[PDB]
Amino acid sequence: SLLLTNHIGYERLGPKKAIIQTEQPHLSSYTAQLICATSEQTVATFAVEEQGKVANWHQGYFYLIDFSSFTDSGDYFLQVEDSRSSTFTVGEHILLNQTLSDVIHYFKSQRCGGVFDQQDRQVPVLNANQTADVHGGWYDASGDVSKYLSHLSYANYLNPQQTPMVVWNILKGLSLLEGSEDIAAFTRTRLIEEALFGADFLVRMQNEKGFFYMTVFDKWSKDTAQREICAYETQLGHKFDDYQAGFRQGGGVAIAALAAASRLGVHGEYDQQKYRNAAENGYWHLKEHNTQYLNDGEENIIDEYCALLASVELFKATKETRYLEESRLWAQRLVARQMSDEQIQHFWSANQDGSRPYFHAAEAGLPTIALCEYLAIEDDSVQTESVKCIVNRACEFEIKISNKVTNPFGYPRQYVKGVNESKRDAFFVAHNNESGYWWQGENARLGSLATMAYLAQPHIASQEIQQQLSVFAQDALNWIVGLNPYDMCMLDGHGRNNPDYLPQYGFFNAKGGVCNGITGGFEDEEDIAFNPPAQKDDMLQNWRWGEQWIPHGAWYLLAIMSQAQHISQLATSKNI
Amino acid sequence: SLLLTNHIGYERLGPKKAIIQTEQPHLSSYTAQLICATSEQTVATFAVEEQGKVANWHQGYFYLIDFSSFTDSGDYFLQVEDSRSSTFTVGEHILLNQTLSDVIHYFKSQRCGGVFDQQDRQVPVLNANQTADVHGGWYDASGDVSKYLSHLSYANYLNPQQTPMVVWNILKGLSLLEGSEDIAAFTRTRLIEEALFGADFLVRMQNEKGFFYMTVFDKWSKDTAQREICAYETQLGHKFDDYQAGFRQGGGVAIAALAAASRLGVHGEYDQQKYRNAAENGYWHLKEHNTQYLNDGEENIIDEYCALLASVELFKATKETRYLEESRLWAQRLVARQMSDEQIQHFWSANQDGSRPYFHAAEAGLPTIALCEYLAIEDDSVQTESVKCIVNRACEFEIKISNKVTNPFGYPRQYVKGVNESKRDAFFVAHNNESGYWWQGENARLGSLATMAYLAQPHIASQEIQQQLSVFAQDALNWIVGLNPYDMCMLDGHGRNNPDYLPQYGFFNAKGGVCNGITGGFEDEEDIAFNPPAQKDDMLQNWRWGEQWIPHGAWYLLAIMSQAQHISQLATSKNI
Repeated sequence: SLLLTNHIGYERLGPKKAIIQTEQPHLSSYTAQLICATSEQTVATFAVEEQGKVANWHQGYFYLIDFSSFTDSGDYFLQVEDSRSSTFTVGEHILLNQTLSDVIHYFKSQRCGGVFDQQDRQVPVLNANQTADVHGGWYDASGDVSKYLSHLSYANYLNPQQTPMVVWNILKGLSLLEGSEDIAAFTRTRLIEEALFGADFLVRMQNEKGFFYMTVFDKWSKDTAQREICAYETQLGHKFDDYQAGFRQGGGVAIAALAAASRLGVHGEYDQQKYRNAAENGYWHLKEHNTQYLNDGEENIIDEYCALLASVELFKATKETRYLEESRLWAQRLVARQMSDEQIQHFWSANQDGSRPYFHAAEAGLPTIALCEYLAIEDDSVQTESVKCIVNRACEFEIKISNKVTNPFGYPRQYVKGVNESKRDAFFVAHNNESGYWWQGENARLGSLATMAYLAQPHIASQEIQQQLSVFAQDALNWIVGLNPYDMCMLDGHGRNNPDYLPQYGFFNAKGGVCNGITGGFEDEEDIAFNPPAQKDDMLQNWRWGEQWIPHGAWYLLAIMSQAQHISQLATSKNI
Repeated sequence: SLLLTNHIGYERLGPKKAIIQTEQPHLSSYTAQLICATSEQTVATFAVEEQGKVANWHQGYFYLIDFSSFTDSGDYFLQVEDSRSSTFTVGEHILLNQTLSDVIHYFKSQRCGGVFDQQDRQVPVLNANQTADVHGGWYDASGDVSKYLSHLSYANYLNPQQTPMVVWNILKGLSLLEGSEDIAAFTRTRLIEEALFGADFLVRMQNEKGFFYMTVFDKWSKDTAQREICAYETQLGHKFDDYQAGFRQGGGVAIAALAAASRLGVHGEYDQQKYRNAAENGYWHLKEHNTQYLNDGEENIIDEYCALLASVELFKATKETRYLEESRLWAQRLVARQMSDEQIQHFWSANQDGSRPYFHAAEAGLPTIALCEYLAIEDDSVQTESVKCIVNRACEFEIKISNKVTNPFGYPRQYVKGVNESKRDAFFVAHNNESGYWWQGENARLGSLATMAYLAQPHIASQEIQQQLSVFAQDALNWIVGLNPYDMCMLDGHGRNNPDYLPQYGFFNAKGGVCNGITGGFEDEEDIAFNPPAQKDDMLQNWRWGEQWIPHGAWYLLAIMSQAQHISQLATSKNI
């Protein structure tokens, strides 16, 4: 019997949930006591609600305790009969205060250096008989010194935004807490530094033709001789020469990141003008050439939300009306990806007809964030309204697909499809997809969905739906930092049961970093897995759960800065 | 009632100690059970030995449990009647396996960057009407972005080896575990990278005249406008233009570090030849000019052990017999600092006559390490012997001064003297010294003493004294990672009760870093303190305990690599 909570803590004025997990079909007590950890006095009591089994999860029965109504600061634990939770804090900006600084140090620790960075001033561009200086940036994973704008391009619908997403997220977070006392001056300095570090690397990843390079890849060998600018395919990592980044292949966010970087009062190795020019050129190049870079030739949802971000940020920096038009273009095109069908109302589709739904292990909350970026730069009241409620429909879709089955954790559910299978709602991404191998923990996805939920809130009409989003987001954050079937905080250096990756080969997870996380089960996708016994030692498989990967950290970092902004915003409204 | 242990763990074949701390003058049970944490079965039982009060420490009564004889791997906790310890691991290379990687990431996270590093390519050299490019290196502390070879030069006997010590320690550790499978290949790569990063900075800190600059100082303002190459005095930080580093003022270790760096198969921004030349020139410059740079004019013990390191490393790299002569010179001069008196036999003296003993909050184990560096490069049997037993006498002095009063923790004790006070043995450094303000936690000192104890072991005759040193060293490591009156692991990100510095102003302690630590009490030096109530919020005082500082981490890192080498060495001897 486990009494699962957020290992770190809860917002004083926010949703507070705990889950009893046990094999008992019923309990002998249905009162929980919240006990002050210092004095050991019971400060409040709460009902325990039966939830039952979840899908085909092997952990047993789940019981909800809702302590949201408790609003006193301090350190506490929960207790029912058999079981006791670990000690959590209740207070303002708790995940911000406790965890942001360690995530920054995480990024700084993961910066490219030494024999890798030196080689990266002289990297072979595959089948081009030349060399590029692409030093800087971060290593991608705890087991990968390669540097990515994206990958999995050959699968078409899987493209994760990587290095530029890190840069965008920090800049976005910076702008959300700009002028607030939520973070300190030196924290701002440090975040600016980390953003500019990646910004300079994006500059270097741009060819003179205008396109950005997709990957600096080493075939996971850590051998500097094997570092080549390329694209790659399958799990075996066959290198090919289609290294030009499409909008969906890192290209779009690269533009957005550089554009956002250009608005700052200070700069990196390159100046604001250089960031701006690299952005503009990258954009119009892709306007011209995008479809030649995309493996299937067809632009999808990913192309559209990335391009939206690009064009929005470009408008903010240049103030040129043609970028507002580009934004209008990309918005309306993205809006058209929202479709209904037999099973679901108002989902996101990957392709044109809805035959393949959008589900993304890294950035599933990006469609709505991109649309909300547009709605902030759009000027007249009447133009916005067709998007304003497509936002509302998307938000409500997340909530409803997550309420469609038994879901005590509030794990954000999704509409998935395998190759040669029919569409289904699920907790986790489909294992049999267009990659032929690729699926992993979804901590970045959850960070993006939490971010989405916080950032869509000004554009939501109903106060009812707003507070459902506050629950939705907290649920996603709770999962990442311990409130999950595995009682595992996935942020390294905080809470407990931190997973390592492969320490026996010197691939250690780094303090402040977030690993992949929990998946659908390996044999049964309705089951749940984290290093399951049969795959745990299989080195071809064990990267899916325990390995860190920069999107996770970046998305978590944006999520907590988004959260902090939303919390500040509520307390601001309360005074007037 | 607390049952204090090492928060992380113990070597399977090593000293295993626990301490009950309570206000009870006697117990009701004097058997401890060691209980397997997984099964909760008692695996062995042990006697509890009364130790009593310690000095004037306010924590009460201490009881020893010695479980050294238990030699089975796994996770365990201790229990006696009232109290239960937290869960620790027993196994091979435990502090190495668990903590090294996080300390490296600590150093990488603390590298100079952004607005500070950019300014550091154009730093004002005080009263010199010019500018230096001294970019690179690490920030000194969690509340200080300044970069130091040393400081406190005006006090003469207090000079800590800082940035070059970091570089030396990593290189030393690298060489200790070279050819062993104790660390992984990628860990070696990462350590080499971190060493070379500081090596390049040392090159840049050398003037064309030959001397190294002492400090890049900002008056603790974090304002880049105030960054000036200088030296400084008092707590108020008055900047003066005596920035040339004497042997004792960072100069000597800088030479040693660069010399050691020059032996590596790979290099940083500068090559092996450039490291070597910078070392040679720095040395002979100080041979010529040292006494003009030292505030009092007189060379002391610190000058001699630093110079010894310099000349030894120079001999190893160049193979020139004149450096063996310099080593012989510095050795014999250092040996002469070992003096007896009324109170103590065979202490280390700071000045010539013994009127001021050597006690160092940062590097007290350096005299013996330096001598042991000499004994490894010296060729004929007869030359070494006068030093060989001066080593033995120094080791035995540490042990005996630490046994002179009640000392359950095995905290390394020292011979101290205040200004206008007579000499005394103590646990902690004297508060009223030649600085007029400066004293702090001694975690680096303990790391160096542990290192000393491990590295002096081949040069110790008696097997009896060797195993006392194994106890001595482990005692020092145990203190740093939780076995202390405060139940506080001082390595951030590990064990529990990690202290922060000043998070409300954005001065956060970083994962993988070691803070200052525990001191003598503020009003009573026979008492003990860590953020005591009266000074805790005093911002002029609270830096002494909770602030991180790079020597601590570097010395801890060398200590655990030294430990790992010693452990490997024992298991190697057992087969033959």
